[PDB]
This record gives sequence, C-alpha cells and structure tokens, in this order.
Amino acid sequence: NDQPFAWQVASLSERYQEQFDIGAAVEPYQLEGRQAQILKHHYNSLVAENAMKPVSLQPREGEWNWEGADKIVEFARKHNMELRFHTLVWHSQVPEWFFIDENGNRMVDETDPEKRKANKQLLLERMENHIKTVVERYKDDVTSWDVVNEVIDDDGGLRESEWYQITGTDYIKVAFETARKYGGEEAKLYINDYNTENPSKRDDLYNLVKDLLEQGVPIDGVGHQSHISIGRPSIEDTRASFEKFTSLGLDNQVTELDMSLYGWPPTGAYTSYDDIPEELFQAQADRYDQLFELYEELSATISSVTFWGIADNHTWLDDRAREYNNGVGVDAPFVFDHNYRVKPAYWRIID
Ligand SMILES: [Mg+2]
Ligand SMILES: [Mg+2]
Repeated sequence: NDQPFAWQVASLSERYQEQFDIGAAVEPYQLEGRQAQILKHHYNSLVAENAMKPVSLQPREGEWNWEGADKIVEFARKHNMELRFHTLVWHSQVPEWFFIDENGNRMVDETDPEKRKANKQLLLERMENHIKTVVERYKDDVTSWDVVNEVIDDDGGLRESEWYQITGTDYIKVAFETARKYGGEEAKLYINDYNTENPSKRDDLYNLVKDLLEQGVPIDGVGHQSHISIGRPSIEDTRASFEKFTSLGLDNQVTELDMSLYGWPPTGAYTSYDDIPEELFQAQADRYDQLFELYEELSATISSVTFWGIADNHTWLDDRAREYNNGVGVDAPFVFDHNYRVKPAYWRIID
C-alpha cells in the first residue's frame, strides 16, 4: 500500500507528551471532517491562523467580530487543547482606524507637539482597550499570548511601524502590562518574531527584551515563528537562539513552524505535487529529523511547538509560491501531504 493516512498512525503530541505541546494553526472551516479528526488525534494545542488578528476581531472601533475566534476556542475546549493567541499587537493585519486622528488623517503626519502627545495617548488607550476586551473574553482559554508580534526590523533595530513612530517602545511596554493586568499573574506573555535564528536579529530581540525586563515589563517568553526551509537556517543558529533567550530566564516556543521546499523567494516552484522529486521530501525528512532532535535535546527550555497548518493542501506557502511564479506553484512544508498521508518527515519525527 501507499503511505498510511494521518489518522492511522501514532499521534505526534503523544510522542512528545513529556517534552512540549504539539500544535497546529487552524481556520474555523477546518474543524470538521478529516482535518478535525487529524487535529483531535495529533495535536494538543491550537492557534488561530487569522481569526484572532486585530483586524479580524475589531475591524471597526467597537464593532467586535467574535464568531470565527469563538468557534476555534470551542473546539479547543471540547478536545482539551492548549490555545495560543495570534496576536494582540502587530504592525500588520491591524485596522487602519487605530492610527487615524480625530480629524480623519493619519497620526504619523501630525507636527504639533501637544497634538502628537495627545495622539500617543489616544492610540495607547485604543490598544489598551483592544487588549483588555480580548483578554477578558479569552483569559480562561488562552494558555500563551503573543502580546506583540514582529517588532524587530530585519535591517536592524526596532521596526519603525506606525506603532513605533507614535509611541516609541511604549506600545510594547503598555501591551505587556495590560495583558498581565487583565490576564492575571498566570497568563503566559510572549514576544513573537520570525528569523529569530539570524544572529543579528536574535541579538536585537535579546537586547530589547533584556532592557524591557529590567524596567519590570512582564515578559514570560519568546516565540520563534520558524518559517524555515530545507536549506536554511542552520541547526547551530537555531540552538544558539533558543539558548540565548533561556539564559534570560525566558520560555521558548516554536510558533509558526513550516519548512518550505524552496529558498527565498520561492522562484521556480513546482506546479504540481506529482512533479516534486522524492529527493526533496527525503532532504525535508533529514531536516525535520535533526530539528526535532534539537527540540528534544532542549525540551526543558521549550514548552510548545506549533506547525503553521495541518497538511500540505492548506498553507500560506502556496500563496507565496503563486506570488513568485505568476499565479501557479505549490509548496509542501508539513509531515502530512496534500492527501493527508504521512510523509518521510513524519517517520523521522515520530522516532
Ligand atoms: Mg518543555
Ligand atoms: Mg527523529
């Protein structure tokens, strides 16, 4: 026979039961059928891929859109799953009305200093009310909060988003303080970013968090998105990242793991899953082998490992592939293939 289906094989989360959670990013429409069966069997943690983004929850001020998020929370409750929150504060996927002043124009264009002072106050109050409302609604279900997301610039230093331009670093400080205030002492507060294995980006995040902890900001851990590929980044750079934040007393979580077949950008994407050579899936399986062995080796410092999807048929990497190959092209980043059959990678992380 072929490779067995994902619902026929040993559960991933059971395999790592004593080491870290195994999670999946989900949409509300994935909660029935085989996807739900796979989720129930293989994962003990969830995160909303899109339904808890700031623009998804409050697309207009005071107009709350809970339906899709609530459906995911309900599934997590029913199947006793952990739940990460994605995300409270982010330069992206955040409704434009946050940064619009009382005259309808963008806050970053103001030049009067007392008006600027007033805008920073208004923006922080809106942020604080968004966080309060969400955390009050979901505090009994969420077990890890991505309080801020992607605040470090890849060029170096802090990302100079509109959050930064109006408030400096105070949006980060106020975001963690608010989540702690309304989530209580037991809420687990994370700063999440991508390319945290890149040493210079790793150091910028380390320096920010160390400073913030010294000022008493309540930060419990670092989220490593881990949007990686068969070729990058090195195991050694991954270990160094995990270890440097552990040295700060911080938890680590792998939050958005997927392993692209392609470099960046994913030029020359395969157009059909049948065209992908088995050489590539074997390279992917070797990669995942070393990666989860590193995770196991470091398992006392890593509380949770989340994939950014379930199986290869649904992944934002397909969007990116089509974006860089004129509308066509496909990626295959998980341990379950687009027909829900296990891949070489599955066997190498279940051992
Ligand atoms: Mg652990
Ligand atoms: Mg292995």
